Amino acid sequence: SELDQLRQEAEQLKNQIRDARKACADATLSQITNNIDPVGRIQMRTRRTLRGHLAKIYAMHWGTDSRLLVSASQDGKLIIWDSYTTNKVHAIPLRSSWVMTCAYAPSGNYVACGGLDNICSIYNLKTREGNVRVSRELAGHTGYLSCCRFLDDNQIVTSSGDTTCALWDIETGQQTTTFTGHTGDVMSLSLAPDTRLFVSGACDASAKLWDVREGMCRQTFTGHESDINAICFFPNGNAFATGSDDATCRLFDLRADQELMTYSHDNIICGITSVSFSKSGRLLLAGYDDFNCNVWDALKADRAGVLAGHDNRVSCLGVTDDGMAVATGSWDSFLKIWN
Amino acid sequence: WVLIAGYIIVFVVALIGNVLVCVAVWKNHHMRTVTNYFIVNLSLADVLVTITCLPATLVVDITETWFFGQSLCKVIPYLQTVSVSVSVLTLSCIALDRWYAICHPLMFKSTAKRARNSIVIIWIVSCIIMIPQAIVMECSTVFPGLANKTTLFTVCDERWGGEIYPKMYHICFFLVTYMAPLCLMVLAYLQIFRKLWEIKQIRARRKTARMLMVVLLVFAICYLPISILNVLKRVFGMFAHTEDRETVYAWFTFSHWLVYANSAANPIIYNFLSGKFREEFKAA
Amino acid sequence: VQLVESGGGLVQAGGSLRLSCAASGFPVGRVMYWYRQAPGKEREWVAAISSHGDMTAYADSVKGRFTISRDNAKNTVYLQMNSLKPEDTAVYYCEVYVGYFYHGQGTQVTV
Amino acid sequence: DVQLVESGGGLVQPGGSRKLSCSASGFAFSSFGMHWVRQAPEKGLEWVAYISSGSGTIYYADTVKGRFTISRDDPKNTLFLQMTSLRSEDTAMYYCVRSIYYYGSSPFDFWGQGTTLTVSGSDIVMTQATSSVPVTPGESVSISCRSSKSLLHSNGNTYLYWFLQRPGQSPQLLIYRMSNLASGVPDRFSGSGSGTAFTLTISRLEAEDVGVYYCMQHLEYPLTFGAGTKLEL
Amino acid sequence: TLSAEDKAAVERSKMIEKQLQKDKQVYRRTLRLLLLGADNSGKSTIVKQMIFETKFQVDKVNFHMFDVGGQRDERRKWIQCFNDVTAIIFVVDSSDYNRLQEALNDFKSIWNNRWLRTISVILFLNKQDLLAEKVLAGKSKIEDYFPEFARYTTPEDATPEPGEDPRVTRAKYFIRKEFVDISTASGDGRHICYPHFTCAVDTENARRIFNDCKDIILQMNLREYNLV
Amino acid sequence: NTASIAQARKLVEQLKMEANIDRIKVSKAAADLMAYCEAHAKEDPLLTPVPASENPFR
Ligand SMILES: COc1ccc(-c2cccc(C(=O)N(C)C)c2)cc1S(=O)(=O)Nc1cccc(CCNC(=O)c2ccccc2-n2nccn2)c1
Repeated sequence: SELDQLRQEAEQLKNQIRDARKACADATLSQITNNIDPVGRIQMRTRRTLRGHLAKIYAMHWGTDSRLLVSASQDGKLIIWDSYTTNKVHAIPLRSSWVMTCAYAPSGNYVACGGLDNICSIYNLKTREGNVRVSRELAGHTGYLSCCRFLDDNQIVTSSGDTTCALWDIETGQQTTTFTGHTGDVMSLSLAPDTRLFVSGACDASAKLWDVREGMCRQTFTGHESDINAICFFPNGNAFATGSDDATCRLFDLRADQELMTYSHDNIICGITSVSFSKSGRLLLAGYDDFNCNVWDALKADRAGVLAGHDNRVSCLGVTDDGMAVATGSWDSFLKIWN
Repeated sequence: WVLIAGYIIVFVVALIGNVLVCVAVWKNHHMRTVTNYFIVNLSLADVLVTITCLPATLVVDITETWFFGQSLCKVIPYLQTVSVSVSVLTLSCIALDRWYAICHPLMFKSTAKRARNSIVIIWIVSCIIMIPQAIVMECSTVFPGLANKTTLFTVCDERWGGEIYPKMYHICFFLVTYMAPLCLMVLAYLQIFRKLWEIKQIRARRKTARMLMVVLLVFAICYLPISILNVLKRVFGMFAHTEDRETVYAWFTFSHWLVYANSAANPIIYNFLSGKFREEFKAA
Repeated sequence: VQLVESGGGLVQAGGSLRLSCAASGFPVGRVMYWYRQAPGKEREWVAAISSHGDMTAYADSVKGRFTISRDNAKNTVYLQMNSLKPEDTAVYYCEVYVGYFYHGQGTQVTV
Repeated sequence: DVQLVESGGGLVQPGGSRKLSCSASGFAFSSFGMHWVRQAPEKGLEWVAYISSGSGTIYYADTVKGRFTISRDDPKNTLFLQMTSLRSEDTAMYYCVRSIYYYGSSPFDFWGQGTTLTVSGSDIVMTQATSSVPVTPGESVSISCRSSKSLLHSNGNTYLYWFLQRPGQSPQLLIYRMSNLASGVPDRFSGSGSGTAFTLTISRLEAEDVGVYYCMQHLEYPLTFGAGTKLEL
Repeated sequence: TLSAEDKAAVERSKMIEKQLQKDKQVYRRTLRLLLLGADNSGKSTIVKQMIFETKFQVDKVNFHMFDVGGQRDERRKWIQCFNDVTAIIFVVDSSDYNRLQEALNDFKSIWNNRWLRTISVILFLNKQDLLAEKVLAGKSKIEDYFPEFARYTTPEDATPEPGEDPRVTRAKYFIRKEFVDISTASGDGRHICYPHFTCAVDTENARRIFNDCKDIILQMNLREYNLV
Repeated sequence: NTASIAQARKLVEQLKMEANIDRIKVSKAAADLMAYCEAHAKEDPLLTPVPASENPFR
């Protein structure tokens, strides 16, 4: 009876949580931003096409200098491109061909990748020998790992498909903190601009806000109806946008603790694979399974443009730190720059 | 007359079918495949056969007089025979590429560089083999010599000196433009027929062998009379005494119509008889 | 099949020549043409003689000035040239049709 | 450990022939472009040859063009310089230099040991007008190097390199592209300048910072050095 | 208007592209096979008698077979990675009848997956020696678990091995029919199923995978050439 | 079954520590997100695009 008593107490606390969320709902984001003049039809054209990969591209990441970018593909290679001149700066062969994530360090020295081998491999680019040598392999996850994000040169947050995230210290190799609490495969994560708390979306239609320093889940966000497989912070770190398999994006809010706005259209029935914001925070770009990307007005829920031109499913998407480009990589082994 | 009507019918079908295949490949990006390089090369070869050969053939037949001077008498037969041999050689390369993809599917031979090299080898070999069709062609004046003709007429015909050079050249011509593509196409499609010969997939892959033998018979029939007539006229020396020299022109201009009908029926039997090409054709 | 020319040379303006073309190797019932080629200029038509030698045909430039004949005994065709002009220095060939236009070596006439 | 060691020097009669070779132990030799850079017995140092990565590009100075050749052996990890038609102006010391080129790389970073060889024009004139500056330990010294052509390329990079040769050994890359410090240099060196006028500044100069400092342009081939600036106590 | 360093960076990029083209020439001619099945299937004893990855060769053709078993039971999220493989090798322990409907449900879940809509399945009905011994024993009947076996007679178009009882042949063809009922009810022409019977000490498995991949690539070539 | 008890009790402790956060209004939060998004409009090269003299992907 104690199991049933604690279950009744847990559902009563979920009821009072929903009560506290509905108490603070005084308006709608589509209601306050009625008077804003709209964006207009945006025509972003393809500037560069980067053609070097042999199989489907699964992840990319921009460098912090907004010029170099790393990209990982299922033939078992990372390629580091100079996106201004389309030069291949580096070509790193991987030990396992099944790579599902990619990360470029914010200092430029290191690159991380991982996949179905349950191992986050970390590669040192600036060696004294001229080649890209594997710095170290972090191995403590029991499922495949889905997303990597560097914090420093020495610590990295890893999402995995054994319903858990982790914080690794690379100088040692042992994971310092384990963030348990999900129930499905954690598909993506996104760090705050000050990198002291991050957010994660899993396959149980739930997004959790973890604190990096202490280690507890701070908040939980439950609005979707399928697997959240993309997440990205608003540029001031007080909101985020999730994309799932139910053809909807939506914008959750950290301070009001609830969803603000849904980005969906009735002619869209395929799932979102990738989500990012622009530099000011108005163009929520989202990659879909119908082979193109959509630019949603992040204040009106209006659609404002299409970036078509990929023959296959758009798998990865990213905006530079100066806001001057958008790179989309897809399953037809191509990356494309748009502004 | 039936011949003018036949040429007028086979002109427009060849033109619109081949340019529709060209612009359908040009607009839709999902049709830019390695297997379609030979087919768009075949479509350019068939519009060249349609515009360079057909009006000149009909005009020279129904008038019995060459108008265009010696410079065009050396220019036009070169382009005509180059277009015809490019069409036949890319048919035989389609047959060899289908032999590589069915009877040996695990040696992954079909690459884009192979198709590009085969196309440029086709164009180079044809342009070099048709050179005495530009060297030799002179405009001459034929005097019939019988009571009823009484009128001269200019022809654009070959003029050789010595009797062994035209014989060995037209034996080489007959071997290059008919016999070697026919032997390669017969070997390829015979081994494909032996390969493609659980109930539903056998009933579906038997139809493919039937239509491939149909394609082989269309090429083997439409190019046979003009080849054996040209090797009977130039080498063995028949149709030279003016017994009835306007029946010879009638049979020789019927035998060219089969070539032009093959160049018109190529986009039907290579593209528009498969449901996949129809489904990718209406997307552009 | 063989065609041999004879009778050419350097004869001054206003004379007469008699070119002969002997033919062997094909049946003798064929139309025989006489062609010429000037050095520098193109190849023009001079004369033509029929199967049995009964009907002749000339161009406009040598009409009434040349004459063609055919002897069926030695299988030869003759072109008797009368009233030569100085613009007629050319190589003369004797052609026939066998599948193509077969011609001979030809002889130079100079005036 | 990264090292390049060259041999094949010695005394050669004039007009003859001689071969030099540097063996490379400790790095990925097949992806580094390689240079031969020589130095006269009492003068500054000059650039004689360059071979690419994969040997797809070979450049020579105008003095040795035609009578020298350079070739690499990528499995055996060596670089050869075959010298024919030797004059008495080829008495020198020869250094084998590695240099790798991509976006943000550090060319000319490691220099060889040097063979002592004894024998019995629309350029970029790099000008270092000084020859000797007296120093005291714990003072900031500034060394100038004036170009003739503008080294500021249209893509923003200013190709100017500063090397240090201590008394008794091979040079060492201090700064590259006029601002960036090389890996392993103390942070007291700083590179300033613009267009044609450049400055290397040493703050709180120690006793191991003595030697001759060379500036080198990498805007166009041939790569021209400076005359050096000695720093004695 | 390039510089010297810019031209050398372009030359580095060109050599990287040359090595990538050689890697494409190697990668195009290899055959990836997603191997899966249940825990009692004998899935690993197939690949040890012929570990994530495994490479082998049949008649100078390279096969690269990979068993993904390092994760948990939810296969619905990593199976999007293998949607361009050559074939799926499904291994079934066909001697324990109480775990047979689970295998049929798993095969129905794989055959009707939206990422595997063009992937053919080579089906190995493993451990038939135990099935023959359990049928010739007569202590465990198949109509206690599959009652339609009370109504099933073996067809005359079968190919019985020399020495087979009619009872073993009836059991074997009933199990094969139970899988090809699922395989023939969806996706006609897009992908086929190739059922083979296998022992534990059987050695013809690499030849069988070779022949089935030959037929798979033959049908793919018939489709992509506008030729089917 | 004691592991289910420990899981359910740490779940109800997590829900209790998630229930006691201070929540601001949703109108002021939408106004803050709108104010940030309008005060940075001139610094966005995708929203209000830049001419080709400044565009490095020209
Ligand atoms: C196609 O062009 C023509 C077609 C027919 C006639 C014509 C019809 C009836 C009678 C007469 C006639 O003798 N008199 C007095 C009126 C003329 C005229 C022209 S023509 O004058 O334009 N070009 C020309 C002229 C002379 C030789 C050649 C070599 C053309 N080559 C072939 O035949 C050929 C042979 C074998 C396999 C394919 C082959 N092939 N088909 C297509 C292109 N090559 C080209």
